[PDB]
Amino acid sequence: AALDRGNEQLAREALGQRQSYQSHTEALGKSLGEQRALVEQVRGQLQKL
Amino acid sequence: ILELEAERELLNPPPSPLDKKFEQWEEQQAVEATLAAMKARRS
Amino acid sequence: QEAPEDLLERLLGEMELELIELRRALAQTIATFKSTERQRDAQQLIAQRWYEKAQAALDRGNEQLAREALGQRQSYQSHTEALGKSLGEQRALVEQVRGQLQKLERKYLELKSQKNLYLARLKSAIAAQKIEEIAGNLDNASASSLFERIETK
Amino acid sequence: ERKYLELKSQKNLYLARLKSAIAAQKIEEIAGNLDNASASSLFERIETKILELEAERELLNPPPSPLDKKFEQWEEQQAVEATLAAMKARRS
Ligand SMILES: Nc1ncnc2c1ncn2[C@@H]1O[C@H](COP(=O)(O)OP(=O)(O)O)[C@@H](O)[C@H]1O
Ligand SMILES: Nc1ncnc2c1ncn2[C@@H]1O[C@H](COP(=O)(O)OP(=O)(O)O)[C@@H](O)[C@H]1O
Repeated sequence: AALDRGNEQLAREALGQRQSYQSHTEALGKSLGEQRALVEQVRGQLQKL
Repeated sequence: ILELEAERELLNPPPSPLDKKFEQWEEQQAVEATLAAMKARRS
Repeated sequence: QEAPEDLLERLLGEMELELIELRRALAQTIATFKSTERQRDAQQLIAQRWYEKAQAALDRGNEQLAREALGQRQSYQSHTEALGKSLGEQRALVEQVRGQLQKLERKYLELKSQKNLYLARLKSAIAAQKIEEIAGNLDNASASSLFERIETK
Repeated sequence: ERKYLELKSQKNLYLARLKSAIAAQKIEEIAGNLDNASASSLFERIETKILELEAERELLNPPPSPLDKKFEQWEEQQAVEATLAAMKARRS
């Protein structure tokens, strides 16, 4: 709804603004894929001992 | 100060200009795809 | 001459100290390179001021002052050109040196990727050879074997 | 004074090129080319050191003759066959 008045310029700034946050979200998303599987393996060790 | 600036740079080289040139190339469609789709999302 | 296996570890550790020192020395050189570049720009700024200063210097009609200002800058113009060329040779040279360092670092770790392996094969043989002196073959019945030297005792 | 600093603007550079070569030349004595197979390379000087002990320990306790190994397999031939042959006759 930013440019509903016809000010298409504001749209690029908002979209350019989010790409900074989009990169961060993807960075954490992948980082939480590796750690999720690793600890579960560790939990097996404790239950074994 | 300048010594430490380059010394830290060698220990972890920065990305090549091609990487930055392509990184902007990839970002070009990211905004355009959203911006182009934005016109097609409300029309 | 000492034990060759000890030589490798001592020699390899010495090189690693040398390599990092090369990293430091290059860092200082690339800094002065930067400092000289900045110093070059400052000089032309003053000469730029004199030339701009000379533009309005004679607006009253005193053309004489113009020559002094222009004659003044030529001293700075010569210096700027002297540094400009001097920074053309050095700029390309160090970049070649940087290639050497990147080459050694990549190859250096390859040697260390193997040194631990050779130290293992060596000690397996040494310990194994140590066996033949204490027991060897039970039927040896020779002096070398420790048991036989005890059996006769 | 003007000229003095010019020399110091370069001295740090030459000290860098010098140490790159010296360290690089130090490489050819430890590893060089893996196929060198020469005394100079440290690895080869270590590679033979192991091989020496291999044969030296062999002479001090000679290995079994090929006939012994040939017969040792001959004896093992019936050990499995006698059990394997008997296995068919143990369940039939
Ligand atoms: N099957 C065997 N293998 C090795 N040595 C044997 C065997 N049977 C008897 N011997 C005797 O054991 C000795 C082993 O020699 P060794 O102890 O190596 O000599 P040294 O005392 O110089 O070390 C030989 O002199 C040999 O006569
Ligand atoms: N591709 C190769 N490059 C260099 N040396 C090789 C190569 N292939 C085999 N060699 C052998 O490695 C040796 C390297 O010589 P080098 O170790 O420099 O002699 P030195 O022991 O006097 O230093 C040569 O004698 C050569 O026979």
